[PDB]
Amino acid sequence: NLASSLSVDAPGLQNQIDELSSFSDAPSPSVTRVLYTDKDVSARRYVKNLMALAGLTVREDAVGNIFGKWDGLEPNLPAVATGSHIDAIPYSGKYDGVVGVLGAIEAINVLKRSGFKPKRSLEIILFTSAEPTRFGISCLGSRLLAGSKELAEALKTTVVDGQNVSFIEAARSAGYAEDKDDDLSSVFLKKGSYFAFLELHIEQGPILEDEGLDIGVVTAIAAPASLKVEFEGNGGHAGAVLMPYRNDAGLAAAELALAVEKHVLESESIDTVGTVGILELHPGAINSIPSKSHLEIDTRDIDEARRNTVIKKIQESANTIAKKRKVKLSEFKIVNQDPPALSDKLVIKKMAEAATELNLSHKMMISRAYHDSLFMARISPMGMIFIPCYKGYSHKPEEYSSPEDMANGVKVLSLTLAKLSLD
Amino acid sequence: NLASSLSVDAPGLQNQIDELSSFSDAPSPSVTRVLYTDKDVSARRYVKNLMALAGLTVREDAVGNIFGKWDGLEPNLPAVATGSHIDAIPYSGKYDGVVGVLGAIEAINVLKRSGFKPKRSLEIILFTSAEPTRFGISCLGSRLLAGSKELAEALKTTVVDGQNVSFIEAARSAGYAEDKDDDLSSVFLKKGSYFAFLELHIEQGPILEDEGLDIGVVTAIAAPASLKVEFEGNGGHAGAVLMPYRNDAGLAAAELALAVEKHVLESESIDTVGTVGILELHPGAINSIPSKSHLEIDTRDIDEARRNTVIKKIQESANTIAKKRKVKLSEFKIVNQDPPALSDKLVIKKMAEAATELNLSHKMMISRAYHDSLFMARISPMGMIFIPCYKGYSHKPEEYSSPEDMANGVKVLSLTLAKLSLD
Ligand SMILES: NC(=O)N[C@@H](O)C(=O)O
Ligand SMILES: NC(=O)N[C@@H](O)C(=O)O
Ligand SMILES: [Mn+2]
Ligand SMILES: [Mn+2]
Ligand SMILES: [Mn+2]
Ligand SMILES: [Mn+2]
Repeated sequence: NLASSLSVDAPGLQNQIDELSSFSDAPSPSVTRVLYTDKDVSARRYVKNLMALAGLTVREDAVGNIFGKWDGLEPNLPAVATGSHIDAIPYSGKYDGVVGVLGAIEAINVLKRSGFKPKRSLEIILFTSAEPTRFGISCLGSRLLAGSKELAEALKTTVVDGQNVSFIEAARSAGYAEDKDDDLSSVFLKKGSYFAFLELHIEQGPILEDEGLDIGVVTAIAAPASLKVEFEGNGGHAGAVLMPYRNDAGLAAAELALAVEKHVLESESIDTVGTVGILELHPGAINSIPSKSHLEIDTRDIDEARRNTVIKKIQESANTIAKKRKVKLSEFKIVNQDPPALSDKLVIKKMAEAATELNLSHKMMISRAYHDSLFMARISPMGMIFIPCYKGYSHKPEEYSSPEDMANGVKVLSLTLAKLSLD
Repeated sequence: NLASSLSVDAPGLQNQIDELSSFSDAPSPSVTRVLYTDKDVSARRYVKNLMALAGLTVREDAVGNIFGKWDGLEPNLPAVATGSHIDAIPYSGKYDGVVGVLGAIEAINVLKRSGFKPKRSLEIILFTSAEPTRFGISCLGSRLLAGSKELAEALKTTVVDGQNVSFIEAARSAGYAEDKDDDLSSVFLKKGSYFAFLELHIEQGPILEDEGLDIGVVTAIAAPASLKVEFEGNGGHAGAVLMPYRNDAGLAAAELALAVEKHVLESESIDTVGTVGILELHPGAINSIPSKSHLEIDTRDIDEARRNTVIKKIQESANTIAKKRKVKLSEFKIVNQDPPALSDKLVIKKMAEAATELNLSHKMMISRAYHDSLFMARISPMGMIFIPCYKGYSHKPEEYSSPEDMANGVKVLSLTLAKLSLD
């Protein structure tokens, strides 16, 4: 039967993971690969070549989402889609996102070796970017596929990176958005245009490893939000301005960072998280009192309302701190505040069947990280396959998933794609 | 007499201040000009051109201290020296340092127009750098002039900037330190090689302005120190690492910054200051928990012992915070910890006499900022002339001293140089 015939080239997949990690602005073992940069362009070509070698028909949309299709026996039907991203935040690992892209191509190669003949077409999606590094916008590609008019409008009119390079200029530099007359609405997919969407991904947590399980069947994705905060003071000479006359924007930021921690812990749930991953002082000189501070805050919960309470408290603390410190709260912006998504019940059932037929132990579990799957769920039934990762590490170079774990995930992906294709 | 004949080109001096401010990595009205960068080189050339126009013998030492001498009638005597710096910390003003360099050149021209005949030679010094911006080392030039073997060794062996450019490579890109067999001891001046050293400088405080006085005669310089601190944690994924398992280096840094403020305030003296001017997070991504944080701390007091107590407490707090946060205190480095200095009493005498002869009001006062004068005081009798500045502002673009105030400082400098030269 099909399950018993599935064979992955595990060392070969690992070789591709290692090769792709070479396209990086950080020295190995770290990876940095930001949307539309030269390293991103080289990684795209590498992946598109693999898609072509796998016999896929390759196309790209206006923002550089890349699609590789294996035409089915009934090609007019909504296809079964799978994929992930290949961008990497500064000094991160080689497996986040990449496993679900290279592993999806390997799943196609695995199904072909087994002589599987899809009824519904299978389509692999390389999402143009999932990480918010360049423009502050996470899942830029999938948010657009899911039809966000507000994002399309923003990308055309206002969005720039930290070097004031516009989204359009950056996209065009990479070979995309070459139609001046496109409001980017051309990227939008109709609801139901895919029968289902699957994403293979490392767990980014220690659960599967700690429990000794092979596969996680994802049931939902937690609700993510991000905030940008700026404080402004008078600054001046660190040696000469006596303490009673100061309004130190850096100390306001320090206090807000600690308040973020406090409000997260106030939720009384271990599922609530909040982080200050960016805190910048201006002018940023040892002997200059900071006159501006900038914080970027990530906060999430499986419960949307509980997360929103944290956000409201953070805003209250930012105002209280500004008044006490005598600084201006010059910016408090909610960059995104998104709902959680539920995986489709029939997709979950097929994934769990797949794991069982492959003799792979599994559990149903929630994803704490967000993924392109979060937005694809607005377009079609969605599910995710988690594989174990070492100590749960992710977003750091110690991130690791074994060749066998990756192959197990690929086999589950192949078998779930096959079940959905032959609905 | 000499005093009544002194005449400054006030608008011309202002014009040169404005021109020099154009050599900047920050857009007007802010100035950024860092040691050995292209902007620094351009500004050095501008000043050397002015020195040559004033008829001075111009020479440079191995690190780029620039000397401009007017030969006296008795040239073998130790010369009377004056000068300042022209480097500028990020987003600062146009007057800090620059007034005492361009004003020193104007003082020579003032004396020449009056037909002054020096006995002792007069020498203007453009110190290669006073600001710690590039290498974390303040007064790099004058520390070397004052014979710091420890500094000379570090500069040749370990010192690099934040882009990992070595001191030697940076120096060489600007045309300095080209001799491979110089251990930089060639820069050292013998004690007593100058008869005296004077620095004209904006007050960087509101005292002269608030009291309606023309000139500050500086009697002492406060004791400066700086610390470099790093915390190390595990970092990881901002969404997936639950709060109980974190060791957030960013929150360690936040807590240490607030502790700095606390320990400064505990001194019970208004003369004590401390600042966290630099606080950086690594990797510095919104969705990555900081695994490293870096603080640069400035702390000073007129009383050295009180200053040292703040430092000891800051180090105790850093260890306590590291243990509580479960992070590693991976670096705690006292970059410098320098004693205060006293101005020479006969230099003070001549300066106060000069101000009175020019019908200028004056008061005795302390410098809270540090200056090259702090280290020149190790080589020779030292003094400083303060001029008033708007609202006391410094290290920001609102920094301002009027053409008349600068001219007053120049005349006091001219007359004080003349008294010292003829002594
Ligand atoms: N899968 C994943 O790590 N997405 C992240 O970029 C995130 O912050 O959730
Ligand atoms: N004069 C002066 O401002 N020196 C400064 O750079 C300082 O921090 O003291
Ligand atoms: Mn990620
Ligand atoms: Mn990912
Ligand atoms: Mn300064
Ligand atoms: Mn200065």
